[PDB]
Amino acid sequence: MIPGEYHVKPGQIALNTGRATCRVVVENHGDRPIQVGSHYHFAEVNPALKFDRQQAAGYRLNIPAGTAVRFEPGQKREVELVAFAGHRAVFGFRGEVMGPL
Amino acid sequence: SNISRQAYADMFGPTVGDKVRLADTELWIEVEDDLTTYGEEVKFGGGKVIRDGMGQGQMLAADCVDLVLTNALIVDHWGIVKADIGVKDGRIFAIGKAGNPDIQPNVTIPIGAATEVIAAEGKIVTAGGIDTHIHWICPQQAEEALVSGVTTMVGGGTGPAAGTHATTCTPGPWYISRMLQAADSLPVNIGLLGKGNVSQPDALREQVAAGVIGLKIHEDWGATPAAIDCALTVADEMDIQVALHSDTLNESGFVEDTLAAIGGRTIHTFHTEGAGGGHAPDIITACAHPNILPSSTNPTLPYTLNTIDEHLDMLMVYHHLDPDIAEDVAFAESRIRRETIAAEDVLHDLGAFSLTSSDSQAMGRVGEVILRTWQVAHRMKVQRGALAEETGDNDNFRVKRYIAKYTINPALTHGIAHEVGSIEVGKLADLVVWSPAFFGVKPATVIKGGMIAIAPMGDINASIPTPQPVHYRPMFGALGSARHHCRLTFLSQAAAANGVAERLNLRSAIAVVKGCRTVQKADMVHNSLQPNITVDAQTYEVRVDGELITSEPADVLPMAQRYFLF
Amino acid sequence: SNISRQAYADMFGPTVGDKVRLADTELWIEVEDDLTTYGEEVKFGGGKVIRDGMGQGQMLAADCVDLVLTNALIVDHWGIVKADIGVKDGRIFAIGKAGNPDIQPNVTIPIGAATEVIAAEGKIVTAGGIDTHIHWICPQQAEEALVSGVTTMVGGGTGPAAGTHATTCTPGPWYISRMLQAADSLPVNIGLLGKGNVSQPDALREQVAAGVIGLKIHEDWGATPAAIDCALTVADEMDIQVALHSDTLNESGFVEDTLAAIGGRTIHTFHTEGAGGGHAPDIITACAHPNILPSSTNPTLPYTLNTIDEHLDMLMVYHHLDPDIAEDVAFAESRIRRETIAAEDVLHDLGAFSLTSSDSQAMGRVGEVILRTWQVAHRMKVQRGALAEETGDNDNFRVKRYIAKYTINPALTHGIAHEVGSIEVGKLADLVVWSPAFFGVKPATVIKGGMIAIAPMGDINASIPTPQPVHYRPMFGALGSARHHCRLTFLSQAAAANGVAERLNLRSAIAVVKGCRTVQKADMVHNSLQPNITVDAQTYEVRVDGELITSEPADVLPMAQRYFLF
Amino acid sequence: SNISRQAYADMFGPTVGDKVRLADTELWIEVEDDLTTYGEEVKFGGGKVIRDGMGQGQMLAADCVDLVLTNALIVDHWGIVKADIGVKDGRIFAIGKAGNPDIQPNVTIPIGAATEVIAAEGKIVTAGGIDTHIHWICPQQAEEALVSGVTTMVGGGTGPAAGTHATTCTPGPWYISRMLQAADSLPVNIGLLGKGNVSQPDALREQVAAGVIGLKIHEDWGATPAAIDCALTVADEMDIQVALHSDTLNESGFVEDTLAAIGGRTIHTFHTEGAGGGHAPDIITACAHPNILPSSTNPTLPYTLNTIDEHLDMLMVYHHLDPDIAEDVAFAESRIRRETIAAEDVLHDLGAFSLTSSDSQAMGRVGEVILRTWQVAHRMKVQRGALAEETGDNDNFRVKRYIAKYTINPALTHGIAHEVGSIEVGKLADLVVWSPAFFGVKPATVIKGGMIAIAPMGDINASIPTPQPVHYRPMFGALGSARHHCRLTFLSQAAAANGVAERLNLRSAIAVVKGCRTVQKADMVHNSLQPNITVDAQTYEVRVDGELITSEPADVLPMAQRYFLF
Amino acid sequence: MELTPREKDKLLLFTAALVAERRLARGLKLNYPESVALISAFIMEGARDGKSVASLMEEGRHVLTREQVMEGVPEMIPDIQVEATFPDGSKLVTVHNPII
Amino acid sequence: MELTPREKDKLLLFTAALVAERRLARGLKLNYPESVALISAFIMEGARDGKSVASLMEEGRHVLTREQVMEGVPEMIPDIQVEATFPDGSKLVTVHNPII
Ligand code: NI
Ligand code: NI
Ligand code: NI
Ligand code: NI
Ligand code: NI
Ligand code: NI
Repeated sequence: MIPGEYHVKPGQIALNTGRATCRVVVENHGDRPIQVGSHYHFAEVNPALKFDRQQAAGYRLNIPAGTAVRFEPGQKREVELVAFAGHRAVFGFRGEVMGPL
Repeated sequence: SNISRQAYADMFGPTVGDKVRLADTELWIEVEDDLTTYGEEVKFGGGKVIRDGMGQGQMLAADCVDLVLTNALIVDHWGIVKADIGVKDGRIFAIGKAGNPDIQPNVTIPIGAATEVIAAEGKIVTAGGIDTHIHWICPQQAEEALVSGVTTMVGGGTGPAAGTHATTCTPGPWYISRMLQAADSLPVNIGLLGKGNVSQPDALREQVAAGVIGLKIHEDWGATPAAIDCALTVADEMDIQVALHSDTLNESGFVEDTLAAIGGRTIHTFHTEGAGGGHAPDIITACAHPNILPSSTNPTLPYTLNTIDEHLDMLMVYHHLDPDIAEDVAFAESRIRRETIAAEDVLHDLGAFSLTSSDSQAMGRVGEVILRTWQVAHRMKVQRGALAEETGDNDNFRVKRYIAKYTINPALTHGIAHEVGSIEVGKLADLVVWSPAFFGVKPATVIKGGMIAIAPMGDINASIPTPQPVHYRPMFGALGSARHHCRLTFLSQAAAANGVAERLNLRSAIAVVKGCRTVQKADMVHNSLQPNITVDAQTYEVRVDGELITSEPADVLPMAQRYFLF
Repeated sequence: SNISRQAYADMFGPTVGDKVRLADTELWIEVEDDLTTYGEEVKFGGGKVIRDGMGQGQMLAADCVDLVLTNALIVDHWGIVKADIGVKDGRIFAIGKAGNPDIQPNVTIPIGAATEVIAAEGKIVTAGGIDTHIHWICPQQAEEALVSGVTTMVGGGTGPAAGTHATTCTPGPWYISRMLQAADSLPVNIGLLGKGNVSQPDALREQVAAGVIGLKIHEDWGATPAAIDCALTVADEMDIQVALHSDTLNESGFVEDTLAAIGGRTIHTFHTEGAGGGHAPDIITACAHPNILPSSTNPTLPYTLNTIDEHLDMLMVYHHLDPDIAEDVAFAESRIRRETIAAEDVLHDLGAFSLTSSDSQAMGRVGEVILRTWQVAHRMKVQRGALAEETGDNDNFRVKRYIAKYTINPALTHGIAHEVGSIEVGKLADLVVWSPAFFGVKPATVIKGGMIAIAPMGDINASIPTPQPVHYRPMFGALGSARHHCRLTFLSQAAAANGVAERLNLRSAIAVVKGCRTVQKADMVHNSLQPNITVDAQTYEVRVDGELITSEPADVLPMAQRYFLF
Repeated sequence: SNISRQAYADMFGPTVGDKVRLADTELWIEVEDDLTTYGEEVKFGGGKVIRDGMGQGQMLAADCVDLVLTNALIVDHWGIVKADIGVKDGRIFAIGKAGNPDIQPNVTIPIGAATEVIAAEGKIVTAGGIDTHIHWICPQQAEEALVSGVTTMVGGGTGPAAGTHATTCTPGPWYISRMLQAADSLPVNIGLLGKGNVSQPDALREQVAAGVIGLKIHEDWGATPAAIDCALTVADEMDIQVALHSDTLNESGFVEDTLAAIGGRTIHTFHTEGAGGGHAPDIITACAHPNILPSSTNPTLPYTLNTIDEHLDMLMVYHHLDPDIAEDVAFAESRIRRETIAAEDVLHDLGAFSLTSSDSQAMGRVGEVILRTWQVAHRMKVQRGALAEETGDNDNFRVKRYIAKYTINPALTHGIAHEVGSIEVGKLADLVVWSPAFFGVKPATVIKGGMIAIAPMGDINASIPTPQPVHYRPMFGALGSARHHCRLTFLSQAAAANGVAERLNLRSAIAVVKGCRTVQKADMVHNSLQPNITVDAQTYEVRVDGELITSEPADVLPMAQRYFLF
Repeated sequence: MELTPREKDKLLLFTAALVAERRLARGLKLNYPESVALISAFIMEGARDGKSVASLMEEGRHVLTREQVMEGVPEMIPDIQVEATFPDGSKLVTVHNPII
Repeated sequence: MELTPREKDKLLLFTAALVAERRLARGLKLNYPESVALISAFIMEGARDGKSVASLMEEGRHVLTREQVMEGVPEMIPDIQVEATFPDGSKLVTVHNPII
């Protein structure tokens, strides 16, 4: 007996199903670590991360909500992106879009 | 991508199909539904989802909620579901999926710059409890009740005076006015009951016009057929509720005479089992009638090994009875009956009794209404197994039946269900957040009208709010003017119209009671059973359709020694 | 039928001829009269008398009292009688026989649906005490005093500031206005004293117009003949009282010069014995004059074995005196005199001293005004026997003489006897209920303006209000708006007319002082003696008509170690 | 006549040339000037100077002060001088020589009948502290801060909610209005910060129009360039201050990108060293810019032997980091750096960092802002010796530089220096009286708006206010209406104009912020250094002009175990 | 700990009983408050142990005797009541005429 | 003494720990609040002694074992935190999984 214990049924949960995705190789060219969150507009991340910004347009990381991916200086890795939904209107970040798309 | 169910539960709380144990009881709940879109859950924090342009949108204050409770596991009479809860203008705005429509799908609860966040993942959220049997013996009772998870208190009294020690009555205009003024200082919604024992209607109307939302008929002031009929007549014309504590002495007649006097009119019978007062020894048979809304007081819930011993002496001290004089202890024996005390637990499990209340400091524990209600459910599961209404391998239905006893049903009984009583849109945001290991025992956060009013708080000077000692302390929702804005003082329709609030210069929000005459046993959520119940005059045995109703006393209970320092 | 006297006393409290011991002292009171009709006493409870159609009538709220204290044994300056006490609109309605005129005889206090009940059988009821020597050093003093049984506090101060640590003065309009506003938060009636030490009349008038009900002349601000005359002139024209703490140093003259400056005008001399301040060593001779209303502060009451030792050092610490420098300890010796300290007790017993007060936190104990007054009466009975005025084998007269010292006399002295000070019809219902075993030590209930404001309260979560721990806790009468309605802020007639209450937006009820100039020693109830008293300049011996006045120090006192935890 | 210097110091406090040790530190202050006339000092008491016709004059209330602090040793950014302090209408009237012009010379602060006295001889008086980094997690923080000597609190929050646990933001109109109402109940001046993280200007303007005096940009809500620019644009047009907690993750860019977004506009950077949040690992380089007003939070002040150990785990618990997962502890290592933590102490000593604050219950101790500021000064004197600006054999300049960090500088940074922040004429009388042995640790008296609000108080029932137990208790200045009159609620100019105070029915005095956009590093009193500072990306070493900046960790500190019970 | 108001209130009773306990140990005759606190704390510990209400109502009458308290004290205490968390929840223990 | 609010608050923790201490001595298995109070008070005394934060984070994990507390208690306490005045000022001690 453990007070308030969970009895989670075994298995897995499929995230962001039915949405467009794409893979991109990213390389940190800066001298300081960069960490990106699950819902940040990938195309507007720290300028030191070198990748095809055009392909990342309207995309975010395809990782569980609330988590992040870290890039130490010089680190190169391939990430999977999932397309934004809703109205697909981007406001904020580095101020590159500020509107639909 | 993909995530395992265990890792998912640790991050966002449980989802459909997962089960959670309620504190240290044998009660398990199973998530029936989850209103989220997997991968789009909102989470607050460094690098998380609720950030500008991401989970937080660009809308103005009017187009977004003031507060959002994220990933909450709701336990209410209507369901046990996982969802986000939006609060706006101090009321429940929506139960759904929170976020920013600009980049997220299925958003029904918009989060903007004006939105505060309460992280409820891994927590259970419930409506605030409603205790309708309060003796206003001291103001300290409000904090004790609030800490336990009770946000509305209905009762009567004027302080530690003899009349109040014995009855829930605030006698006359002067004291009623005085108590309505004092209520502004307390962090809970309040409604007062006046003295209903009089055979002159105008003396009752005055009290109602002064502000009471109900009338208490108590045997100490004379629970005679004349008085009862008088109170019910006025109640019928002023749309207020009557609470009854019948003639235990059988002085004016037996239970059947009292029922005859009531004449099919709506009435809330207090402590229907009898130990707390009422026709000896069959007041319990009242739960069979359609116009009777029956409740229990808590010292008898549930039946345990020490119950009779403590009660026999409690009654003796409370009524100033002389233990050595045979004539007094006979009346003691007539009131405290093992037979009716054991049956009461079962009647709650069957839904024949529809409410639980305290009877604060007059044979009842103000901070134990919720706690004891769950102890009964635990004891009944252990002894009787699954209810006939259960579906699936969980105790979901039993949980819905019991939570209704201290939330929606008391609200319906007293005509305030339009404001409070459950987690439904439009209702006052009186919410209680619980950690599963402490469910029903010690709350994590108690919200009143959209503001946190009390919560556990650690060292004030610490670097974080968690270091010891951690104990309950009043928050901003309990302070001066913020308090007034987040609480309600209930008035009768007559008082509201007479401008009582303006005359007394009441500072809190005002709510009017309505629909007290039209409620019947059939309206009590999950507790509408009208059993063919009988009580043997000699043996005191309780039978329903001839079958004996009884239970065994507990030697140990959950939600007890594992949680309290004393 | 018939009932024995012992069984009667156990059921309804004592009656005519029965005696009751006051706490653990040697003082015994005898019931002088009983206003009941044997067999028609009202008692509340299950199956008792106060029930519909029985002891409770059918009258509307306007024709019945709001509260009734049943079977109370009243102890006041006018008598020691058994009766029911009716309270209506926060004031004393009647002292007589309560009940329902429909079926009972001699009913003078009608009980109806709007009536709350306080069972006082077996209890002693007294007016609330009045302390007129308060130093507003901290707000916590009000709760301490209230708990002891003191319901009105008159004094001056602005908090823990040097001026206030030493004198009872609230200096000027700004601080006076600030303190009047703060008073709304305290559960006792309050009146403020301004700084009377100035030789320019307009500076005093300003303070009076701002709201003070009196002026304190203190030697620390300069108790010179010029200042004294100035204060008295303004007092004479604005109908306010002057409290005096004379020139201990004899710097401007001796006691005779001060008396000459007063010029037969009315004045309240503080701590007339001298230890607390005043012309060394004969300020005590002031009690011989008709225009002097003399009071004592409490640390010297009564003379005990440790008095001199504690006082010598108390004075040293309080005045920042250097103990090793002969020049300072000489002044110490001049102020603390065994001779005058012992005589003071006797002078109280003879009625030469008319009031007792504390001198809160400035050589006085705020919660010990009542307690010490009774200890003196006990010590005087033990040493001097019965007073010449006693009749019968009881201490009734001594009890009436002493209770007047902290109730009616201070009220008369400060011009507030029209509102408070005693249990008489029309006066504010400030009442204190005592159990005989705890009389003068720990109250059972303290009522302010018709509402219980503080009382002993047990475990808040208990089934009844009696389980431990039982300690004093604020009740509804001490909460927000209910408090404002049940307390009074006294103002000078000038302030009332200037609209000070409206300007400062004072929330409590307002009362105006009057008749401060016309009171004289002859008006002090049971304490009007003007003895031909002399003090030997060298030996400090006090003599009245040549006979030496003295007493012996107590080694043990009642109302002490048997009641307190520390 | 003549008196020796030692006897003089014992009677009137120290004078020119005397030195006083600050508590148990190695810091010594020397009196720079004395505004008295030897022989004419005012002293209150029996037979002393402040008496009618003597040190007290005959003027009316309008021509004399309400309160006088006699013989005070002032320690403020402008000087360390001995003088009398006059307070009138709740504000600082004059700093000079008090008394009666009728018989005394050089009187600039007239004492009359309407004057209260606080004896400050032997005490140090300072302005009330100003904490601009408050997380309104619980109302209890206000009393804790007040007791420590902090009289103004600026921050944001709604109670123990996730958003507030992490950020100093009061989100939107509803919560802002609710918190402004709750502020009337707290005994400190208050100003609120709203959530500045949005890329839509109108959502910020709404919050400002509702009442916030500033906007907090926090990384948890998204500290992106778009959000930052938006907040600064609105700040520029509404004259409010912006507080920044930058992007620690370097997600949107590095420190240089953030600085670029700020674009030379005025901004207050919170915890500029980085441990409390901000670009890893070089947010500290911000103190080099003219438009940045840099402050530290207190857990890192000063660098001690246990700092790193407690911080590494504090950050872990606060951010819910998993210690065994290498990926999380890497971010932990990036935030907590021994290199920047040691340098921060030195940067404070040089004046590169201009403010100290708490960061209450979110990696900061609310009652330790003042205490820690002095511990740093002590540690820096011990390690670095005298500052280049020192003159004479004392630490006067270092003392002036450090006291400015929690008084005048935060006031200037947030646009409230016209009301509070220092002891200058016309400013609100928020003063703190200290005994030298307890300076910076435990105050003797805390005055708010001219009234004592909290102070150490002994046994309430004692003969004097000094007997044990002595602990801090609220005084009259903290009670109801007196409190409202002695405290300020700061509003933005827009809110003041919109009539927010009237709409919410705010009871306290209102003050408007102004001059938040025009302050720059050069305006920070004694702390205007803009060093050419660099941080090595790999080693985290901090260098100024190429020289390594560092310090050694303390094993024992003053103002610690000698004063506290726990 | 998440101490509720009632748990904190009981800490007051426990501490009052510590004062009484030490004084009794010194050989002093207890006064009124000391006696009530000592007997009350005894009962609360009995409940923590798991003793029944019936057992405690009896045992409580043997904590102090008339010879261990001041004159008049036994008569000032017609009974003592206290509640505590028993294994089966909160129960009220009433000890009639505890001192004899 | 001039006790501040935080010093007085800690007096509450100390007293709660006295209750736990006596019960453990009787041989009882401690419950949730008793366990948190006992371990917390241990740490505060360690700081008064002058022990380092690092030492206490470890020592705190050996005050109580799983066999000295009720079932479920170790799982109800994932960690214990408390602050006290060390020789070098106030510091926070976090003891992870104190009971095993
Ligand atoms: Ni009842
Ligand atoms: Ni009841
Ligand atoms: Ni005096
Ligand atoms: Ni005095
Ligand atoms: Ni921060
Ligand atoms: Ni912060």
